[PDB]
Amino acid sequence: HPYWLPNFMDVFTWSLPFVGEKVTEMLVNVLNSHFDADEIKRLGKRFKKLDLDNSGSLSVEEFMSLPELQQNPLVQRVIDIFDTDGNGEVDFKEFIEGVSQFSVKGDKEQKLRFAFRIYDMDKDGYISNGELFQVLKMMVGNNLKDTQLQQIVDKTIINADKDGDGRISFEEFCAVVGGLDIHKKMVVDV
Amino acid sequence: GVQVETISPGDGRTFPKRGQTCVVHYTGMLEDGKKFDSSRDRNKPFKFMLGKQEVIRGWEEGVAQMSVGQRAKLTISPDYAYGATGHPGIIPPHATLVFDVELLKLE
Ligand SMILES: CC[C@@H]1/C=C(\C)C[C@H](C)C[C@H](OC)[C@H]2O[C@@](O)(C(=O)C(=O)N3CCCC[C@H]3C(=O)O[C@H](/C(C)=C/[C@@H]3CC[C@@H](O)[C@H](OC)C3)[C@H](C)[C@@H](O)CC1=O)[C@H](C)C[C@@H]2OC
Ligand SMILES: [Ca+2]
Ligand SMILES: [Ca+2]
Ligand SMILES: [Ca+2]
Ligand SMILES: [Ca+2]
Repeated sequence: HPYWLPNFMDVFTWSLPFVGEKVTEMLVNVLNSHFDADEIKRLGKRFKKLDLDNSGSLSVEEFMSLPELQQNPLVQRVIDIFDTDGNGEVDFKEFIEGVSQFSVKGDKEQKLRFAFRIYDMDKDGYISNGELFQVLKMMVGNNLKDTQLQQIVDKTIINADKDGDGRISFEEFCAVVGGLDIHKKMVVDV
Repeated sequence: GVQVETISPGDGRTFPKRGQTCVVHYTGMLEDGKKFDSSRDRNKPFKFMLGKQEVIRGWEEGVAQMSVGQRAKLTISPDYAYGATGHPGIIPPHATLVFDVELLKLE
């Protein structure tokens, strides 16, 4: 008998509260555009304190130096999304533009665009089956069987794939997610 | 908060500490007893590390009071569970939860 999520839930509605919680936790811990002069100046101080090797770019090793991020399964995705030019590390401009997506007085649509970018690994604008499984696997780990996780991934995409190309576009993702108001959870003080 | 009630006792000495990983089987029910989730139905035990903010506060405070082999009923108030918001599509707001948890192993 195939596995169903509680209340026959789709994997987006199911994992989004954890996504919004763990991304907010990461940034709040990193901090311990839409910014004004003082808010950018505050972020420049907290950036240089985590540079460690003074290379001018936050790397994966420096991000995992904080003990609060060691067991956060969404660290690498946030680093990958911040890495706009895709060089493996995070510059200060990428740091400012990455934190700006979570500032209050930010747009709702851009906060859903970040939530979409959590699952869209290759950043082509479409969530593929392998992408959705792999990102959910980082959060689920061993707590589900791969067969169970694969089954709910299949049903979610099949029900959400409106145009029938096997992938989930941002418009299809917004049709499943829109009523969740996940943007209200993605807020960090600067 | 969380009320721990023993169903079956385990070895009294080995209690999970911060940093350890608790391997459990659980069945989650609403206060009226209606089941909403069960790791036994999945044939996959649930695992989490204590002190790393991975579970609700009722599980953090409740499972810590448990020991290896013990099976207990955990009655959790909303403030220690999902509060006045609930969990979207599963847990209603202000919902008191009852968890039948058994601590299988620590690793
Ligand atoms: C990819 C998302 C990820 C899911 C898993 C890795 C699979 C895992 C088996 C969860 C079940 O998935 C089938 C399922 O189990 C429940 O049914 C349950 O019985 C419970 O309550 N559990 C169950 C575990 C014991 C404690 C308690 C609990 O803490 O769960 C946490 C939880 C939901 C925390 C929320 C997250 C956002 C935040 O706002 C809120 O703040 C109060 C707390 C889970 C483990 C997250 O750490 C990880 C995921 O979410 C709850 C109802 C929903 C939950 O599904 C999501
Ligand atoms: Ca560096
Ligand atoms: Ca970069
Ligand atoms: Ca993609
Ligand atoms: Ca599609």
